[PDB]
This record gives sequence, C-alpha cells and structure tokens, in this order.
Amino acid sequence: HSKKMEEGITVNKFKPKTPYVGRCLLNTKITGDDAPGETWHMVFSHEGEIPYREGQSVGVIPDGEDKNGKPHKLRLYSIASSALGDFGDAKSVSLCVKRLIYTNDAGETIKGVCSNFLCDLKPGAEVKLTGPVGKEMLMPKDPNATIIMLGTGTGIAPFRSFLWKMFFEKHDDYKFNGLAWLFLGVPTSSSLLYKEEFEKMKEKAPDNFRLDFAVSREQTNEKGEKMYIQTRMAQYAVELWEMLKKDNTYFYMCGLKGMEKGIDDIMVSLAAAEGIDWIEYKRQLKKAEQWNVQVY
Ligand SMILES: Cc1cc2nc3c(=O)[nH]c(=O)nc-3n(C[C@H](O)[C@H](O)[C@H](O)COP(=O)(O)OP(=O)(O)OC[C@H]3O[C@@H](n4cnc5c(N)ncnc54)[C@H](O)[C@@H]3O)c2cc1C
Repeated sequence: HSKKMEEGITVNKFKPKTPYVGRCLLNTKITGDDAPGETWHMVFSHEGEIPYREGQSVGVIPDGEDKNGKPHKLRLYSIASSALGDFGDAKSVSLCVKRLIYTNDAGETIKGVCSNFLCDLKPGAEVKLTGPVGKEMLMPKDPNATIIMLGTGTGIAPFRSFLWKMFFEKHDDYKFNGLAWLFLGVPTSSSLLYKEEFEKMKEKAPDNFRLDFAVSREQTNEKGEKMYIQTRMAQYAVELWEMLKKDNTYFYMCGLKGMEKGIDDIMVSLAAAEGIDWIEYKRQLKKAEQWNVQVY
C-alpha cells in the first residue's frame, strides 16, 4: 500500500549499456554573474521514449573515457520538469545543473566531468540518458495533502517538477487542493532559481501555495544569524511542527547533504520540548512516507 504515486511507474527502461540518445534543445544560464557558481537549465528531446514521473531522476553518461579507456560512470540528476514537460507535450526533459569547479591538492583547477559536459552543451548536441530512476521523491497520491518542500540550490529540481504539475497544468484525474509550501535556500539573490515561475504560481493559487526564500549571504535573523534554510524555517517552527503532527502532511527535502543536519537540530529541540524523541519520531515519519529525503 503506498501513499505515493508509485502505480505504473517506469524504472530503468534505459540502462548504461543501452542508453537513450537525446538531443539538446536549449541550454540557458539561469544564475546572475554575481552568483558563486553557475547553474544552467537545459532541455533535452526524448520523443516520449522516457516515460518519467515527477520526483524521478535520469542518469547522464558524459562523453569520453575514464583514465582506463572505459566510458564514464553515469551521474544522476533529478528531473526539473513535470511529466508533460516545459512544452506540455511529454516529449522533452529538463535538468537544473550547477557547474562544478574545484582545486586539487596541487592548487590546480579541476572541473567536474559531467557537470561541465552538460553546462557546455549546445542545441543539437546528443546526450546519453538512462533511467528513469527512483521512488523516494514521488508525489503523494492525496490531492488535498499538505506538501512541505525544503530545497537548497539544485535541490529545487524535483519541486519545480511537482509544482508545474500542481499549478501550471490541467489534468483529467488530478487537481491539487491542499497546501504546498516551498522553502528555497540559496547564497545570493542572483542564485535564486525559477523565482519568476514561483511568483506566478503564487498569484495563481494564493491560498494553496506558500513561498519562502533564504538568501544566506544577504539576510540575517534578529540575533543577526545568516539566513540559512533552517534559519528561515525556525521562524515558522510552531506552525511546521504542528503540521508534522497531521497524517496528511508530507515532508520532502532535497539538495546538499549538509542541509539534513541543520534541520534535524531545529527539530530535536521542538520535539524534546513536548516530550518526544525526534529520532524515533522521524523514524515513524519515514515509515509512514511522510519524511522524504534526497541529499547529495
Ligand atoms: C539523486 C541525485 C540527484 C542529483 N541531482 C542533481 C541535480 O539536479 N543537479 C546537479 O547539479 N547535481 C545533481 N546531483 C549531483 C550530480 O549527480 C553530480 O555529482 C554533480 O553534477 C557533479 O558531478 P561531476 O561529474 O560534474 O563531477 P565529478 O567529476 O564526479 O567530480 C566529483 C568529485 O569532485 C570532488 N570534489 C567536489 N568538490 C570538491 C572540493 N571543493 N574540493 C575537492 N574535491 C571536490 C569530490 O571528491 C567528487 O567525488 C545529483 C546527485 C544525486 C545522487
């Protein structure tokens, strides 16, 4: 019995040994120049061959071979488009990719393999895709559910997918009528991803959509602390904790591995204040499919 939309999902239709070769339609830089690092939104054509569902991921095999002449390992990316896609025809798939650049031990600049291959793609370029992959981040079946989404950076991807389905499309068997609440934590305002789309959704469903941003390097709370995602959440602590107590509330978290810790710290304190052991409570939530996490 599942509380999530798992029925009839497709998994690994395409594999590393036999990937689907799609073509790049668009590749746009979506962060401003201020932004520490670039993030690109790219759309690939798949001609309806990849029947994915919101919350799933695809694997990308970047071109080239590793140091042993073998093809590169696949990298997973959460799909940033709903099942119908940015064009509404179920024939394209979109990714939100941050270009990874770091320095090794010798002080030499290293560019991450897949992220740079992807961010450098030009319209018309081919790309090997695998998947769909995943069940963890699927949407709840309940159209009247309270859905709380907490993402950092590219972690915004599966929530854009959820929200396009909920607020930008008309479906024959699905009409969202609950409360969706998105918290997006980025470092700078130039790093806010898809803000403009979320602003249009907010105007469209003002009573079904709540929106909060946390721009760490530009905002602080009363004590003067940096506005991290948990720093912005604590401001609604009483309300969120009360929401977690209800059976129709579903929590989803996606983004950088780090975010997990800072949210757990806020929660341990709220629960203890009520005589609840957060570790066991979180365990029960996870079993009930109400606490969903995908960090990397
Ligand atoms: C389920 C899932 C979904 C994902 N969704 C997305 C998504 O939507 N968008 C997205 O951008 N990414 C996403 N990722 C991450 C993505 O899969 C890649 O890991 C990412 O793009 C970097 O891969 P790469 O091939 O560019 O880097 P690689 O060439 O694999 O390099 C990564 C390596 O660089 C090293 N490294 C990184 N930072 C540093 C540093 N500061 N100093 C030293 N060494 C360092 C690490 O050891 C790491 O092993 C997701 C990952 C998972 C598991």
